[PDB]
Amino acid sequence: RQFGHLTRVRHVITYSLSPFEQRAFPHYFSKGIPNVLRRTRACILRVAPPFVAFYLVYTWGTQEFEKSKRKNPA
Amino acid sequence: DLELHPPSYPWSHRGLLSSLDHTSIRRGFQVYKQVCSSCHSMDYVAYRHLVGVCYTEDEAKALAEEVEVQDGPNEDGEMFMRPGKLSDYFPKPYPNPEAARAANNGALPPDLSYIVRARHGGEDYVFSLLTGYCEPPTGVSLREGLYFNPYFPGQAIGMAPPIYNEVLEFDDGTPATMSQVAKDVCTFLRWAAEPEHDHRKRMGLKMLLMMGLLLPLVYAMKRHKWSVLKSRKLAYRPP
Amino acid sequence: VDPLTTVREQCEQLEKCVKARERLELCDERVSSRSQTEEDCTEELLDFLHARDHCVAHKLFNSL
Amino acid sequence: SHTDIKVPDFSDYRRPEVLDSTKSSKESSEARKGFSYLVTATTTVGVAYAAKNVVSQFVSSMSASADVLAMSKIEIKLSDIPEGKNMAFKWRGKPLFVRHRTKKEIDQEAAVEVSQLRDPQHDLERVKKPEWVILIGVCTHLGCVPIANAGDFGGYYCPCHGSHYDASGRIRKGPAPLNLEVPSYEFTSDDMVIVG
Amino acid sequence: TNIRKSHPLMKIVNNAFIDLPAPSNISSWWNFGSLLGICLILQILTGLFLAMHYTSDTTTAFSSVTHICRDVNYGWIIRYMHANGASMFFICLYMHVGRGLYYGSYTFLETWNIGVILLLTVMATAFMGYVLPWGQMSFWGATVITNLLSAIPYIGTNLVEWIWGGFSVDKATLTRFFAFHFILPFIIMAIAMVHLLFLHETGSNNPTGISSDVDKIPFHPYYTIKDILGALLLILALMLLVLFAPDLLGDPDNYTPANPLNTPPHIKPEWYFLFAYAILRSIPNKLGGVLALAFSILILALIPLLHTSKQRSMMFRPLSQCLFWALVADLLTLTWIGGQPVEHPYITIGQLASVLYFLLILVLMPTAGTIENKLLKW
Amino acid sequence: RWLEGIRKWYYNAAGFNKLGLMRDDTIHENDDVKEAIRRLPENLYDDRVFRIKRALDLSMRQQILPKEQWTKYEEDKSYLEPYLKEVIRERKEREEWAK
Amino acid sequence: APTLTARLYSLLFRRTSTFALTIVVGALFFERAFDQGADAIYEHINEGKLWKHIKHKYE
Ligand code: HEC
Ligand code: HEM
Ligand code: HEM
Ligand SMILES: CCCCCCCCCCCCO[C@@H]1O[C@H](CO)[C@@H](O[C@H]2O[C@H](CO)[C@@H](O)[C@H](O)[C@H]2O)[C@H](O)[C@H]1O
Ligand SMILES: COc1ccc2c(c1)N=C(c1cnn(Cc3ccc(OC(F)(F)F)cc3)c1)C(C)C2=O
Ligand code: FES
Repeated sequence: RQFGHLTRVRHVITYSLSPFEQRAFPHYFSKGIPNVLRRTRACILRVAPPFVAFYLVYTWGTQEFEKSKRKNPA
Repeated sequence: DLELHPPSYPWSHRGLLSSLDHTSIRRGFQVYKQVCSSCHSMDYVAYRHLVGVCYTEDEAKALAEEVEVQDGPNEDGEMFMRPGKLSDYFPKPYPNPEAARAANNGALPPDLSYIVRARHGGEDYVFSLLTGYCEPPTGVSLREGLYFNPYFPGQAIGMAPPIYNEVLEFDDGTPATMSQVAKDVCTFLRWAAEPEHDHRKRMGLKMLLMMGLLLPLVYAMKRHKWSVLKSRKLAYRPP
Repeated sequence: VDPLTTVREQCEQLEKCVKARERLELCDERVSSRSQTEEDCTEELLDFLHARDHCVAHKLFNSL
Repeated sequence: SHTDIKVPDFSDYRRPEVLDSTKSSKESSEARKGFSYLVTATTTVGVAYAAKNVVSQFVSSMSASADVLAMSKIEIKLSDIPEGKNMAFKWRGKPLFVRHRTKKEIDQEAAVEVSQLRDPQHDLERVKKPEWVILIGVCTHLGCVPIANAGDFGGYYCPCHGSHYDASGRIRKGPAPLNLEVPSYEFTSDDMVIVG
Repeated sequence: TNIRKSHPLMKIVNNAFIDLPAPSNISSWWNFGSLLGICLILQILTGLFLAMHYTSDTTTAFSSVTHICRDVNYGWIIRYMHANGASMFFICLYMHVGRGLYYGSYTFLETWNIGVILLLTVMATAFMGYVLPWGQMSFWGATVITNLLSAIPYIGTNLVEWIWGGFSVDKATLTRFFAFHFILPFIIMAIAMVHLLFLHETGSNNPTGISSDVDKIPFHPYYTIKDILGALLLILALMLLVLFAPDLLGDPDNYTPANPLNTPPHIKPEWYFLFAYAILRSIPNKLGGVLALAFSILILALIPLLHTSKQRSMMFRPLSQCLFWALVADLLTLTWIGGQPVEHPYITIGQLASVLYFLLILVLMPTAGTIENKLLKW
Repeated sequence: RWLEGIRKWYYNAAGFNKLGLMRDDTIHENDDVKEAIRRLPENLYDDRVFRIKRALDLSMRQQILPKEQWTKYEEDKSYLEPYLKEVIRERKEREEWAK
Repeated sequence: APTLTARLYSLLFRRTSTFALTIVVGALFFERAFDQGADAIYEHINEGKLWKHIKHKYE
C-alpha cells in the first residue's frame, strides 16, 4: 500500500530542518563516543560469553591433538 | 607421523605493497635451468614469459634457441626436431609420467609451475625443505633411496639433496652458497606460480587510496540526506 | 663458507636450544643403550630444529 | 490555541553560518550549497575513474590474449633463400611463400599488360622491395597449396582445378577470381623480414 | 500526473524502488538483501567472461583455467573476483538469515520459504562451480559428497551412477556440471523476483518487531543512499581479498590437477559447507549421517512453527538473545571441527556441537520463549 | 509472590521501558490483536500510536530516554487485556459452534 | 569577499549542464594526476626491485 493509505494517526506534530541549514556530523565524538560505550556495555554479556567459550574449547582441543600425537613415557 | 611446520622468513616481497626482487628472479631461473629442468617439468611457463621480467627480448630468444623441440609434420609427413623460439614452452625432461617414475625409483617428480601455490607454506616451505636435509636421528632408517628430511610429511622423501655450495656459477657473479641458491630459486618459483604478483599489489595500493577517498565522502552524503530525520522533534498534542 | 651454517651455530648457543639439545642427547644414549625396542628419537630432533630454525629465520636473510 | 506552538531550538544542529538569528541566511546560502555539492561532484569524479578501469579491463578480456599475439608474427631470414627459388613456412595455420626474384623476373613482370589480367594490379604496388615477393600459399578459388617453379606462366601452378599464376603471384589463365593474397609486412634490418 | 506512476514499466520501478514505504528505523542488518543482489549480478558477469575462455573437457579443463590467469588480459582479476565473490555471497547469505532469525522476520511465511529454496539453489550452484577447475579437491570433494546418495536403500546406488553418467566422476560428469552451473544462476534470478514479490505484500519488518506503519519514510533518497554506501563496503571487502590475499579462503590442493589414484590428505568441501560436513561425520551410521546433513539445512523450514514468544523480535528478550548467540558460536565451532581430521578429540567435540545445534533449535529456544512470556504475566 | 523479584528484574533486562513503551505495545500483531486494537477508544488508541512512534524514532537514532522518563514497572497498565480477552473468547465460541 | 565554495557554486554547480561538464573535465585531470602520483609511490616503495629499475643493465 502507498503513502496515504498506511494507517490512522491523530494529534502528532513533526518539526525538521533542511540539510543545507544543518551539520552532517553534529557533536560526533562528544556525544558519539559515550553513546557507543552505552550500546556496547548493554549487549556485552549477551554477545561475548559464547565466543569466550568457543575460544576456550578451540585452544583446548588444538593442543590436546598435539599432546596425543606425542610419545608416552612407557 | 609428527609434524614440523616451516618458519616465516623475511622475504623481500612479504609486505602488503612489496614487489618481487626481479634480479633474484633472474638468478632463480638459472637455478631451475641448471639444476631442476632435467628432473622436473614446468609446463605453463614459456620463453616469452621471461621478457620484461628478468630477461630482454634478445636474451630470451637466445635462451629459447639453445633447446631441442619436436615439430611437424612436414611436406613428406615426418616429425622433425628444431631450435626453440619464444612461442615454445619449457621442455619436459621425459616423454610421459611412466618414464619419469622409472628414472627416479618409482617416484614421480612433481611439475614445478604451481608448487609454491600447491603446498602449505609456499616459499617458506620449499626453502626449509631444500636447506633442511640432515642425518637421521637414532632408531630411524628408511628403504634404500629414501632420504631424511624433517620438513617433509612422514619425515622421509625420495629426492636427493639437490642444492649445495658452488652448484653453479651465476651470470651476475653472486657467491653461490646453498642458502643463496635456495633463496633465489624460491623467488623464481613464486613468480612461476603467481605472475600477477606485482600488478596485483600496484592495484591494491590504488584501491586502498580510492577507498580512503570515496568511503568518507559517500558517508558524508549519507549523513547529509539523513540529517532531516536525525534532527527532528516529535510533539503529541491531544485536545 | 655459507652464511647459513654460521647462523645455525649462533642460534644453537641459546638456552632454549641448548636445553632442547640436552633432551635430544638423553634419548640418544637411552635408545642406543637399550637393545630391541621399536622406539626412536624423531620427536626430540624436531623439538630442537623448531627452536633453532625459528631464530635462523629472524636474521639469516641479512647476509643475502 | 494553536498560537501556543513555538518551534523548538535547533541551535545544536545548525551550521555555524546560520546561527545568528538577527542576520539574513541569504549571504551564506551561496556558500552552504557550494560545499555540499562539491562533495557530490568529487564523489562522481572518483566513481568515474573507477568505472572506467573496471569496464575497460573487461573489454580488454575479449581482445587477443598473449598466446594468440605470440603466433601473430613470423620472422624470416633473407640470406637463407637463394635467388630464384621459393621457400615455404607455417603462418596463422596456412603456408607462406617468400620468393627472391632475379633481375630477369623483375623486368619480365614489370612490362606485362595490365588490362589483359583478370585482376588488374601492377607489380611495383604489389610489393615494397623489388628483389622480394611475399604471398599466402592458398589458392583463391576453393583452397589448395600451389606448387612453386611450374605452370605455363612460370611461377605457381595448381593441380586442383586449372589455375596459372605468374612470378608476381597474379592470375593469368584459370578459374581463380582474385590474385594470390599479399599480407602486411615490413623489412627490419637488410637481413631480416617480419610478416604480420 | 508524472510518467513514473503512469508508464507500465516505470510503475513497477517506482513502486518497488523509489516510493516504497520503508520503516524509518531498519538497521545495517537490512542491507544484506541488496548486497545479495549485487553478489548475484557480479557472479553472472565475471562468470560469463570466464565461460568465454573455459572448456569442460577433462583434458583441457585445468589448463583453460590457468590460461585465463596467465594469457587472457586481466583474466586473473576476473577469475579471483569470481572465486572470492562466491565467498562474499555466502557471508552475505548467513548474515541475511541470522537477521531473519533474531528479529523474527520468518513470520512472513512465503517470503521465508522462498528464501530456503534460494539458499538451497545457491548451494547447488557453488558445489558444481568448485568442480569446474578440475583440481584435486574439486574431483575428490565431488566424489565423496555425490556418493552419499548411495546410502538410500534400494535405489541409491543407481541414482549416483545416473548423476555421474558413468561409473565414476568423469568426462560426462564435468560437461553436465558446466551446463547446470550456467543455467542455475538465471533460475535463482527468477526465484529472487518471486521472493521480493511476496515481501511487497507486507513491506519490511524492523528491529523493534513492532509495526512501523506510523513512521514510514520513502525509499528514495534515504535507503538508496544507504545501499550505495553498503555496496561500496562490499567492494572493499571483495577487493581486499582479490588484491591482497586471493588464496586465503581456498585450499592449496586445488592447484595440482585431478588424480584418480593419488588421494589428498584431509579431503573437505569449501568453508561455507564445513558446518554441515561436521554434522554428517557426527553420526556413525552413513544413511543416518545423510539424513542429518539434509535436516541440518531443512530445519530452516521448521523455524516459524517453533515460535513461542508473544513478542516478535528478540530485542526485548534477554534469554533468547543469549541462546541465539550460543547457536552462532556453536556454528563457528562446527565450521572449525569440519576442517579437522577425524581423531581425538575432534570426534567428541563434533558430536557435542551437533547435539547442541539441534537441541538449541528444537527444545531450548522454544522453552526460553515460554519462560519469557510467564515472566511478563502472559 | 516469591518470583516477583525475578519478574521485576526481567522487566528491566527486557528493556522496552527505556523507549517509553508499555508491555502491550510490544505484543505481536496477529488477527486477534488487530481486532483488539480496532476496538480501542480514541484516547487509548492515539496514546498507543504516539508511544510506538516515539520508540521507532529512538530506535532510528540508536538512543534511549532519560532514566526519569522510563516506564516504571508498577505503572505499566495492562490496557489491551479486556479487549483481547473477549476477542479470543468470541472466536472460541464460533470454533465450538462449527463442530 | 564571496567565499571560495560560493564562487564554485555560481560558476560551476548551478546549471546542471555546467555541473556535468565540470565532472568530465575534472575526471580527465584527476585520472592523469592520480595515476602518475600513485605509481611514483609504488615504485619508490620498491626501489631497485622492478624490471623498470634494472632494465638499463642489459641495453
Ligand atoms: C635427480 C632427481 C631430482 C633433482 C636434481 C631435483 N628433484 Fe625435486 N623431486 C624429485 C623426486 C623424485 C621427488 C618426489 C619425492 C617424494 O615424493 O618423496 C621430488 C620432489 C620435489 C618437491 C615436492 C616436495 C613435497 O612437498 O612433496 C619440490 C618442491 C621439489 N622437488 C623441488 C626441487 C628444486 C627446487 C630442485 C633444484 C633447485 C629439485 N627439486 C631437484 C627429484 C629431483
Ligand atoms: C539469492 C538470495 C537472496 C536474495 C537476492 C534475497 C533478497 C532479498 C532482499 C533484497 C530483501 C529485502 C531487503 C532486506 O531486508 O534484506 C530480502 C528480504 C528478506 N529475505 Fe531475502 N534474499 C535472499 C535469500 C534469502 C534467504 C536464504 C532467506 C531465509 C532463509 C531470506 C529471507 C528473507 C526475509 C525473511 C526477508 C524480509 C526481511 C525483513 O523484512 O525484515 N532471503 N531478501
Ligand atoms: C550464484 C552464482 C554463482 C556461484 C556461487 C558460482 C560459484 C563458482 C565457484 C565457487 C567457482 C570455482 C572458482 C574457482 O575456484 O576457480 C566457479 C567457477 C566457474 N564459474 Fe561460477 N558461480 C556462479 C555463477 C556463474 C555463472 C552465471 C557463470 C557463467 C555464465 C559461471 C561460470 C563459471 C566458470 C566458467 C567457472 C570456471 C572458471 C573458474 O574456475 O574460475 N558461474 N563458480
Ligand atoms: C586434565 C584432564 C585431561 C582430559 C583427558 C582427555 C583424554 C582422556 C579421554 C577422555 C574421554 C574422551 O574419550 C573419547 O571419547 C569419544 C566419544 O565417545 C570416543 O569416540 C568413540 O566412541 C564414539 C561413540 O559415539 C564413536 O562415535 C567414535 O567412533 C569412537 O572413536 C574416543 O575413542 C575416546 O578417546
Ligand atoms: C532494505 O529494504 C529493501 C526493501 C525493498 C527492496 C530492497 C531493500 N532492495 C532491493 C534490491 C535488489 N537489488 N538491489 C541492489 C541492486 C543490484 C543490482 C542492480 O542492478 C541494476 F541493473 F542497476 F538494477 C541494482 C541494485 C537492491 C529491491 C528490489 C527491493 O524491492
Ligand atoms: S581450386 Fe585451385 S583454382 Fe579452383
